[PDB]
Amino acid sequence: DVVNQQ
Amino acid sequence: QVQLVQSGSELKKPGASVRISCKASGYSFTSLSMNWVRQAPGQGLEWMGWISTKSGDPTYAQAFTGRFVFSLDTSVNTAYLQINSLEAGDTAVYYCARGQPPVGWTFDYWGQGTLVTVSSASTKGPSVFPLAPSSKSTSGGTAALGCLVKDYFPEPVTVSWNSGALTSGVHTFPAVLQSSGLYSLSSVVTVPSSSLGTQTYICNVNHKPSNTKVDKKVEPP
Amino acid sequence: ALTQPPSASGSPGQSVTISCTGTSSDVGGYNYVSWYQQHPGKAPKLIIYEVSKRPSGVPDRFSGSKSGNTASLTVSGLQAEDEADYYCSSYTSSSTLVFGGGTKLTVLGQPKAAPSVTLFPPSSEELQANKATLVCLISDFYPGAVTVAWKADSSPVKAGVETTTPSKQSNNKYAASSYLSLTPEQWKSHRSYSCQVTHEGSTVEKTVAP
Ligand SMILES: [Cl-]
Repeated sequence: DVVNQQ
Repeated sequence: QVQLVQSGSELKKPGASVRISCKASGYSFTSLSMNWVRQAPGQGLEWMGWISTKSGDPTYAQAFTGRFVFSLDTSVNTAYLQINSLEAGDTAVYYCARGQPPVGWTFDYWGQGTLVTVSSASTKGPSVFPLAPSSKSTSGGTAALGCLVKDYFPEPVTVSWNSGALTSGVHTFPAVLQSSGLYSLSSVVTVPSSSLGTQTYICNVNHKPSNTKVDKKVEPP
Repeated sequence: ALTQPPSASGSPGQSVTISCTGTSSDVGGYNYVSWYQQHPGKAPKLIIYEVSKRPSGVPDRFSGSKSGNTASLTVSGLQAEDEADYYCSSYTSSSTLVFGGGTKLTVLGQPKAAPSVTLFPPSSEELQANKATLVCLISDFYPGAVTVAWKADSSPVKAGVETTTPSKQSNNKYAASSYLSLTPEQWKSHRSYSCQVTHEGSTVEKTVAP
């Protein structure tokens, strides 16, 4: 669920 | 090693713009995101947002939309923060901070920070005065010599002795802010009283906001 | 947005624990809580990530955990170098990062130490520019409270006096500086100028003369 900043 | 090196401190007037660079070395720049963090003097860290080095897309924190632009020049492995329409409350140290894999919400490497001072007041480079020890003052084994860095604006100043070769016994003191609005600071190094007459001592005073560096030789009284 | 107590304290060798309270939408929702240590005027340094993990070079003296909506950093075996500000951070369900306000950790037990005082007279060069300044440098005192008085000959002086507030040194002792601005005739017209630093009722005095 945690968005990948890249 | 992984390293983030930021541009020098700057003074800017209200409504002006400023661009701070964060040059990455030691890893594949486009492989990891870059975050920006602000720290107002005496205050805490605030996250400003992040930029993807793969797409170039920026994402801004709610408090930092509109006047803040994250950008990149990948050909020189550099991330840029531009602040437009500068306000008094923008005065802060800005850090670039790399996003650790796999998602980038941990900051493993940080730039050294850049002090942006927003003020209408004019820049003023320091006047540097060498402080020689009196003969009586060298009567004990050691002597304390120094440099007065007087009437500058804005922060910061860095002081070294003999281009960084002499660091032991060096005490550089935090600046005083005078009613006039200008800063002054002092740096002192204690040396053997036997070495005056033989060893040369030079204070190097750097004031990047005015891009001025002075080296004074502390001579005899 | 994350709530940390403003300070923390412990004696050398003992433990300190610092709390960081968020919500179910950050600390309580995810495992991306970080702790950063910051010495004055230096960049923050990662010491804990993903709630309990340590980056390369950080000893296990530093540990992190969380329960419910509150994360906690424990520094065991406290040493003087641990004196610093500590910031927590967490990911949010809004895909943002939030910081705590920071906790200043002080290491206690340091003994009383009197100030060392160096006092410089105005230089020839400064005088030449009609800009004499007496420089009084105060260092290595503890606790971090001092009062400074300036004396012209035998009488008090208070105009053109600038004194910093004490700041922590890199050895957790304290330093300050005081400046007496004069004019060249103010300077030469007296017999001696003095800087007197009082600390816990006791005074260290320095005097210079033209
Ligand atoms: Cl250690």
